[PDB]
Amino acid sequence: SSPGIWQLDCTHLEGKVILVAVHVASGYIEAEVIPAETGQETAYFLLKLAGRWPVKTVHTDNGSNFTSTTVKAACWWAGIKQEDGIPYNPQSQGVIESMNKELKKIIGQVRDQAEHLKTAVQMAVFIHNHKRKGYSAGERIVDIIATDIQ
Amino acid sequence: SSPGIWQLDCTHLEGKVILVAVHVASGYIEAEVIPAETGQETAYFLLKLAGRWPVKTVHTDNGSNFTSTTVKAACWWAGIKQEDGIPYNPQSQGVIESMNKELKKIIGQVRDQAEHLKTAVQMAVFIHNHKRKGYSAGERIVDIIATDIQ
Amino acid sequence: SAKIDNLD
Amino acid sequence: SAKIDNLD
Ligand SMILES: [Cl-]
Ligand SMILES: [Cl-]
Repeated sequence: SSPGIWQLDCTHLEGKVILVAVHVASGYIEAEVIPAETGQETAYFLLKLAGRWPVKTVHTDNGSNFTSTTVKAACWWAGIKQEDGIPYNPQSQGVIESMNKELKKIIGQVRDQAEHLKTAVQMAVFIHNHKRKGYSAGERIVDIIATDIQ
Repeated sequence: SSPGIWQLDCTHLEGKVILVAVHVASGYIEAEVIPAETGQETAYFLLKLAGRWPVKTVHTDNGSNFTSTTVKAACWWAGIKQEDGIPYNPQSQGVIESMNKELKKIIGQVRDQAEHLKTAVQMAVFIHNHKRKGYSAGERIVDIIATDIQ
Repeated sequence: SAKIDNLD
Repeated sequence: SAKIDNLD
C-alpha cells in the first residue's frame, strides 16, 4: 500500500462487465462499463488511469490480463510495473469482495435514476469516493500522494 | 483559481470532438473523444469528472451546454455550480487556445502509435499531466487540493 | 423518460 | 497492426 499501488477488479451486472481500479492505500476507485473484459479494453482503461493519477504498480485482476501482450504494451507505454494479483495476503481477497458488494448495493440504490448502467456506475463511483467513514477515499488519496510528492 | 474550479473546452480533430476539462489553478486536464458535443455527452463527462476530483464549479464551454437541462441535471446531481464561460479575463480565451494547440501538437507526436484517436488523446492527456515546467500539472493539482483539505 | 441521462 | 491499441 504505497502511494502508487493500484488493484484491478472485474465484476459483472446486467450481463455487462464493470472494470474497477482501486487505489489500495485509500480505497478510492475509478470504474467503467465494457461489454466484456478483453486485453484491449483493459489496456485502454489503464492508459486512462495512469494519465490521471501517478500509477506505479498495477496488480492485475486475473492471469489473462497479466499475460495479455496488449495490457503489457500499455503498462510499458505508461510506465507502470505490471504485477500479478495473488492475495499473498488473504485479507486482499475479502476486501475486494466486499467492495464489489458495496458498489453493487450503491448501484441498486441509484439504478432507477439512470436509463443506462454506465450512468449508474459513475453515480456509484461518486458516492463511494465521497463517503466519509473521518475522511473520504477521495480525501485520503490526495493526502497520500501529496505527502509522497513533499 | 480556487481548488474546486474547472473549465470545459471542446476542440475538433479528424471529424471528431475532443471534450476537455481543465483544472484552472493547475492546468491538469481530463479529456475524451465523442462523435459530437451533445448535452447528454457533456453531462456524462461531468458526472465522471466529479466522482474523481472535488469539482465545485464548472465554467461551461458554450451557451448550448450552459442552457442544456441534461447538463444542469448532472451538475445538480453531482453538486456542481454550473457557470457561464465568459472570459471577463481575456487571458482566459488565450490560455485555452494555446492548450488546444499544445494538445493537438502532442496528439500529432503520438498519432502514429495508435490505431484509434481515443488512444492518442489519452496518450496526450498523460504527457500533458506529467510534463514538468519544477512541478507537473498532476503534482500541482494534488498539492492544491491537499492544501485545501488541511 | 424521467432519468438523469434521459430527461425525456 | 503495430499499434499500442492494435498489436496486429
Ligand atoms: Cl468478460
Ligand atoms: Cl459537435
